[PDB]
Amino acid sequence: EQKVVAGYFADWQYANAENPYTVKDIPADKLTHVIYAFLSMCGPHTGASETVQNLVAKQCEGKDPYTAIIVDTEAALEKNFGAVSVNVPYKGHFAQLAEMKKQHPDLKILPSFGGWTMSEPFHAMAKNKQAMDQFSKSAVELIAQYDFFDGIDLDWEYPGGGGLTTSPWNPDTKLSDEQKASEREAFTYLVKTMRAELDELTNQTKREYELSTAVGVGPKAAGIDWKAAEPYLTNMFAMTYDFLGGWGQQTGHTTNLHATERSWWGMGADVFINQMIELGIPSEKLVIGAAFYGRGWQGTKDFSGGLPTQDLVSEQGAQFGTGENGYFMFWDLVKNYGAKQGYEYKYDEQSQAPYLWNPEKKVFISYEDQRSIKAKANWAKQANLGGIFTWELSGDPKGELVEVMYQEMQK
Repeated sequence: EQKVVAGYFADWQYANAENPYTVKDIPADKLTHVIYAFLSMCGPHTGASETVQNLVAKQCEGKDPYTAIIVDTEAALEKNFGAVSVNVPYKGHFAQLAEMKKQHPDLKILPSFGGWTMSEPFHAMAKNKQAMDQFSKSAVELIAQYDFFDGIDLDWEYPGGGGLTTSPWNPDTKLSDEQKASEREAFTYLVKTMRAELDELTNQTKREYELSTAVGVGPKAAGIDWKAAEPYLTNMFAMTYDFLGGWGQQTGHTTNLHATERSWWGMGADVFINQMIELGIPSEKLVIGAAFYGRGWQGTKDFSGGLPTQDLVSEQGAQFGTGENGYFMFWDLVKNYGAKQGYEYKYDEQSQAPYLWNPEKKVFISYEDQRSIKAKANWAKQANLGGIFTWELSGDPKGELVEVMYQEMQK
């Protein structure tokens, strides 16, 4: 009767000049799961950066189409993050993950395949049963070789479109009804086949392996036949964030626990979780999403510091941020977007969500803190969910937000 407390680890953040974060910074004693982001497959990545396309090209020399691959092998296998006690033929993050598994044997560690920029190849793989067979077999062989891993996480964004190369708001990337139907059935086949390959591994090693997936909110969830797919799956990581952002003038909560009459389009984590349950995802498998960042706008109109409303708009997304514009890691908000910098902290009790208003500058920031995380964890318990997870760990290097997740979720 222990709940999930999972944290996403981005493989690229060690090279962030302002906020280097590595495996040795993970608060491993306070998590049940670490999810390593991201791996991929030998398939098209035309929508990704040129860097990524070349990395995919290097790993896939010699390999069958749709073979499961490590993409950033420098980060995963070569970078020396320090000596470790385990004797492994590689360095990188993976040597550190092996050491972390040694020192924390009850922790589970999963690789995540896909993510925003590397979902594209799934749409190609899905056209062909043999391609799906190759991905499944090779993904399992990959974790058999890197045997600190405890299963596979899928982050295909998304069957039926709504992703980077599959937007429904552009005629020539919007998917047909026929492709939608095709991908619906492929998702089921994929999870069935992966589950069978993991079962074979179990018969050899006598260990248990998990197979899990990210689930998009609203329509992004409905491209999947959950009644057919759920029996093969361990957890569904509900992506209950990025509800609003710098891509639109619509200003408000990014990751609010509760919908209210003041929500844009009736949005809230609760409403989206309840829809997922209605679609056939058992509540006990679902894991509610928390964010260790926020999003912000400038030139907020018709606003004086009150509660955020269902009509609130700004001139545009903030032309500033922690890295690229419009998003703010939690540590950056604490340090630079506080009282001393002209920002008043405010808490929306009905929504259970914090925000920051700077009345002089007219800047509005929505984010996530100790209080909203505690509220999410408590609501997850009351709603009979599996647990809580965070995107992403490096947003709070103090490990305090994870502390709240763990304490509240396991009480």
